[PDB]
Amino acid sequence: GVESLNVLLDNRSSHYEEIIASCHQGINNKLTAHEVKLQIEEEYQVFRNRLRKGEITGQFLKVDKSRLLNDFNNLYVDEVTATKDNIEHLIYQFKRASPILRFLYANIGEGEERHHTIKECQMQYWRSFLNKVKSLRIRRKLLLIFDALILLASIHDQTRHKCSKGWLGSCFISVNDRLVSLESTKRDLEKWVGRRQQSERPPDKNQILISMFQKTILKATAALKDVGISVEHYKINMEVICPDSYDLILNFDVSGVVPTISYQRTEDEKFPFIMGGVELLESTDLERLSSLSLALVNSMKTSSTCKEAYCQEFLLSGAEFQLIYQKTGECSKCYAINDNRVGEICSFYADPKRYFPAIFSAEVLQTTVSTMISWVKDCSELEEQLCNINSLTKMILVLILAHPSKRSQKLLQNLRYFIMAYVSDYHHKDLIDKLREELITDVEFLLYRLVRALVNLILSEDVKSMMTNRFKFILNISYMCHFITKETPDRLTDQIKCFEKFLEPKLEFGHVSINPADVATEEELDDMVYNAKKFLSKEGCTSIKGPDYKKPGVSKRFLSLLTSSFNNGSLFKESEVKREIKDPLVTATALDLASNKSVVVNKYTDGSRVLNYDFNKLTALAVSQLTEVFSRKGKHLLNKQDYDYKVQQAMSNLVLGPLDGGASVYFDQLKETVERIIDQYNFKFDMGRLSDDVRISERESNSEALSKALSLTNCTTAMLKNLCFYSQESPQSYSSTGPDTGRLKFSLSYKEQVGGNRELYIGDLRTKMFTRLIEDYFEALSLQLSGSCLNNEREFENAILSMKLNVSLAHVSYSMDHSKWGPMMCPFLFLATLQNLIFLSKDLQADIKGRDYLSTLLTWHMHKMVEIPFNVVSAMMKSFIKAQLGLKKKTTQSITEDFFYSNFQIGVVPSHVSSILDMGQGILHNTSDFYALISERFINYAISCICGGTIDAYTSSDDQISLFDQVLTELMQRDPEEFKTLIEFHYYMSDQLNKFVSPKSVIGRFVAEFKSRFYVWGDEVPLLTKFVAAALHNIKCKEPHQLAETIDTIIDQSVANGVPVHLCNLIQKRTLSLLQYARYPIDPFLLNCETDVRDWVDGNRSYRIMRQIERLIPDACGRIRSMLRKLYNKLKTGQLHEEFTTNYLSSEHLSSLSNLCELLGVEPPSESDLEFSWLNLAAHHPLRMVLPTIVKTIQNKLSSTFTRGAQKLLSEAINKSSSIASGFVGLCRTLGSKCVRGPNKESLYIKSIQSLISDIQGIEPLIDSHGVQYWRVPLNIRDGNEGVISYFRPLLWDYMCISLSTAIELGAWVLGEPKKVRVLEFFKHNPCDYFPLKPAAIKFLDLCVALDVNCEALSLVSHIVKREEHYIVLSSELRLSHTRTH
Ligand SMILES: [Mg+2]
Ligand SMILES: [Zn+2]
Repeated sequence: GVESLNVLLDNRSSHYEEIIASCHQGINNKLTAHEVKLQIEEEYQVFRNRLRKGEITGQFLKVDKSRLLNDFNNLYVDEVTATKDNIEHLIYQFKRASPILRFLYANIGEGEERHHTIKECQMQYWRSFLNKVKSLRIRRKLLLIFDALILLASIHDQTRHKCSKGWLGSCFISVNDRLVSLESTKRDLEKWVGRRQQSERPPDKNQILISMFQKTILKATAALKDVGISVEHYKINMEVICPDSYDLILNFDVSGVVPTISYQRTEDEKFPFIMGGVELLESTDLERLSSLSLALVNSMKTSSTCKEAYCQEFLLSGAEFQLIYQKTGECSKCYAINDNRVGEICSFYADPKRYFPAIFSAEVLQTTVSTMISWVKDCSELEEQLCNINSLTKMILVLILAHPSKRSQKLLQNLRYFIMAYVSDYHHKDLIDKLREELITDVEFLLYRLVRALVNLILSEDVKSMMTNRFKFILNISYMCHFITKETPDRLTDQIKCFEKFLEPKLEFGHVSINPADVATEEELDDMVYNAKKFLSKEGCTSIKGPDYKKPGVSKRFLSLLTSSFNNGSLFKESEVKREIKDPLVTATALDLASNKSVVVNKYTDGSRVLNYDFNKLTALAVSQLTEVFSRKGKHLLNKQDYDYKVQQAMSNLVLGPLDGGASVYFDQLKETVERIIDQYNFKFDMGRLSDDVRISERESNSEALSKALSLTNCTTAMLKNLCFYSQESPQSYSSTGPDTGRLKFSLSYKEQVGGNRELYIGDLRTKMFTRLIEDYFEALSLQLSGSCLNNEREFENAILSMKLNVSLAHVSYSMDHSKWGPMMCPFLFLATLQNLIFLSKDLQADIKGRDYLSTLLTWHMHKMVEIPFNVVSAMMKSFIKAQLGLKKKTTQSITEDFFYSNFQIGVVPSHVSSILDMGQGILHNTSDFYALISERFINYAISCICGGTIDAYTSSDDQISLFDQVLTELMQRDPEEFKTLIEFHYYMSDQLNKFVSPKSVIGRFVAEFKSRFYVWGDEVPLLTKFVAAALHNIKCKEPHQLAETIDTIIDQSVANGVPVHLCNLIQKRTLSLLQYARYPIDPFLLNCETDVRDWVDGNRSYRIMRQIERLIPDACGRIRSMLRKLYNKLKTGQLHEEFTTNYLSSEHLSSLSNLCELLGVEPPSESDLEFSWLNLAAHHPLRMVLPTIVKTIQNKLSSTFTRGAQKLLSEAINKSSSIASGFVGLCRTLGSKCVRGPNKESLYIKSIQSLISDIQGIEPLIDSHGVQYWRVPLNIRDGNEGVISYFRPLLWDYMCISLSTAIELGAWVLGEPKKVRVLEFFKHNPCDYFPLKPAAIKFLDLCVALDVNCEALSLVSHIVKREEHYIVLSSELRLSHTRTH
């Protein structure tokens, strides 16, 4: 599917050949393998001679540790002036930085009063009951009758044991976590009952209240009994309605501290309690932080619904505090902390999200800090000052967790580059200027001081004993950056930076074409030709001035040298000379485009498509938005006599209509546009219509776009060609710019990355099909050769082996990195390189045809159009319109803003941007990889033919590791002035080919780093912090059986790198505790929290559940565990194979199990062993997460090769249907609403099933220590009551079938005997030692296929369609493991 372009009518008259002539004029790609050496030698000679005198700059220095340390110490001396800070002062001032940090260390607490808090009175029960009633459907009447009952309950329960919990001053929380007063409600009730009494005018003032209360109670009970849930299980005392109720309310008195939140800075400088009394050694502050973070996260449940107040209670070591806020939704707001004994402890302005990683993780952090400290305790010279390290690490962790910012991420992230350059031999001089950020708040400077004090302590100039544990310590500290987030604080603020990045390098080159208009103008062609000519006019090392680094452009001489060298077979190894280069022209599916991405749809008002924005509508929208944002803010904080208010009021009086020494002309001419707009169509028109009209290219999802495109064809195959060249809407002829359907179009977006933010170009569908052809072509042609690791898997292992071998012999390594790889490449370079290669085959015609098709495709991509986001245009228009008659801000005028202004004050406004110096970021990956491979091979060959050494390369897109040989390493130690100039020539000659080296490169003899894989001599570097941070906040709003396997895979992957097993057990326990908060009945299938090391390296997922089940009921699986051995012995040989498949697989379960046990001459299981059962919800239909799967997956994988099957799959995917904390809130809310499917048709609850089980007095629950519920039921109740026993499932049958399947899928050591060995002696061990290990590696196939459908609790075949190769584990964790005989 490469030569299908011959179906269209060619039209390539005049524009096409000029570019070819420009790119093929002076490229002498015919040199031999003997002339290039002369040019290379002469270039080397002239470069060295010019460098010796000093007309060229080096950009490479020799490492000196003292200067590096001093420069790091003196890195921020403009606001933080100091020389050395004492640890005691840092500790003293750390506990008093911010209210959040001051609250976690105060001396708070109270005896028996805190013991009463372990009890719940008759006040919260009524609150929960009324919340449940209000959840269903049954207006001030309801609120009054609902918040009076809880008041009555509190009054009743305040005269029995003298306790008042759930109060604040004179306020009480009633229904929606609200805060309501006392007197106002009393008088409202009095007036409402007075109106009732007036309407009734024998009845008394105490009878109407009880009558209405009982009228509501019966309706509530009927409503709860209608669905199927009981009412008497809530434990509510109905006697709270006293006979004398009306007079009870009106004679109540109470006294307390009146609460009030603050909004300024000077109101939080008064602290009631002691400012600090907690030591860092214990884990007291972590529990408080966890509770506060949970309270903050829970603050998003509130719906829309004096004025308002919302509250959330939380306990702390007996005490009870309340977090109060005054605005709903999910965004930045004001929070205050209150108590009932004092008032307004503190107040802050935190954000509800970005607070997930600390919810129930209070012992994982302590353990990881302990295991990080345990890495350096064996240093003789670092014995005295050991507690300071622990304290500093604790402060760093607590500070990063308590104040999640974005500029604190870039500070801990850059320490890795410094520590990599510390143990190296050479480094770029522009390295210090790269480790510098812009800090604003007073907290980040404290973090910088803390990390500086820690680095100056760990890396002093008098300790050289280990020199390996400190490296791991610093590198793992630098990886705490992953603990915060990967989201973005704002949206508009981070959308202008991307546009400025996109437009910055394209303006200096002086080539910015704004509006192509889809019919190219003569000036556009002339400018494109001139820029193409200019792009190939780079000179260097042979001129009057010399080279000019860091500029876009390519030299003709080096391009000719590269092409000639490639065409002579001089860049090939000894294995490629045994064959001939193949052309993939003659040697795919379209459903791939249905992936989980986005797409853009066009819009036509006529035969043509709109491409330009309107001017008057944009002005009207800008004025409307300014008035909208003004109406509230400028009405309060603007002086009436001020000019700004006087002019903004006039501006507001232009659209709504409910001293001019400034811009009189502008204000006089702006009236007409608004008047015409309002005449042409509480505003005076429709905002929605205007917003829809101004938008030109709305977005749309991916699946339905493909479905609607496919639903108008007549081909019975799902191929790429059938959707593009054959349709009712297909191009007829194609021209120089593009097909008659129009030129290509893209749109801009940003990714979500830790640190910076990458670009993203998202195109339409036609471009999506067009790109894949070139993508696949270049991918195959690069796969022909060896050297690329972008998609390969084995060469990555080969590179790892090479790195290990190089490090083992102390050879020199070079870790590289290229900058601006995306926004400064060009498709013209690819076209010019393609037009000079010789894919030698004995067929000229096919080569010419393929080259022509590739050339025209590259030309099509050369004339692409790029869209400008709507929000950026709106913001720029607001800035222009406001700062033309007003004087509001006018602070900074960036060079990227005058570009909008100059075009604004000419008439039409910018719509698109087109140019030549931009390559699609993440679009043409394979072409760039292939070019990089060729260029690196040529550079290595040149360096080889200059000096007497050889160099390797493992380039992958933009990354590189280079491994020098022995000769270069020996040369580096005896002639530094030669090695340095060789490096200089390498840098210059790499720059000459449009490849720029970043200042973060390393030339080291101690560590190698390729794709974030550090290697040293002997030891290994486990990124424990990265894995822990990734595993912490990695849950979504899925069904609770997919999260278990999602976390299990992550833990299995992380175990194989060096993480101990106790951390994994704690993480799994935290996950189970998080699930328990949602009140989900745990089954013995989710997770196992007692795994040893053999359960991760030898056993698979199915073995851990087997081990967990083997512990719940012992002495009952032993009988089965020998019948299974006999069955395996008689089945592997081929004895029976008949009745087990049909007479024992599809029948009654218990009877068949007993018969199977009896048949093999083995004692049948005891009668009191089949009584064990477990509850399995959704045993009939799957749960409703939104408000046989094996055969269906096989169908979706095979029948989707045609049109109808693919369409059905797309329809089902469409009919399937923000944050991480929002996902948790959604999971908590959804799991508990209905989440139940009935037998025939209905929706039920979870509480109803529990009530039904509690009703029958024959079922007994059993709980494990961590908590896994499993039931015991008698055989006599096996049937007769089938209403609820349907959901239960037996235990021994599933255990047997899963054990048999696991024995089939692995060896036979599983059915041995578990004899946990622990009689081994003791040893003072070291936490730094590792041992590589390997895994434990027809009728059986269809046997497993048939067995898969019966025991439907897991999906074993799902895990098949990766498998880890080697496992690296400690030595002390490898001994104490279970052992089993064959
Ligand atoms: Mg790298
Ligand atoms: Zn009480």
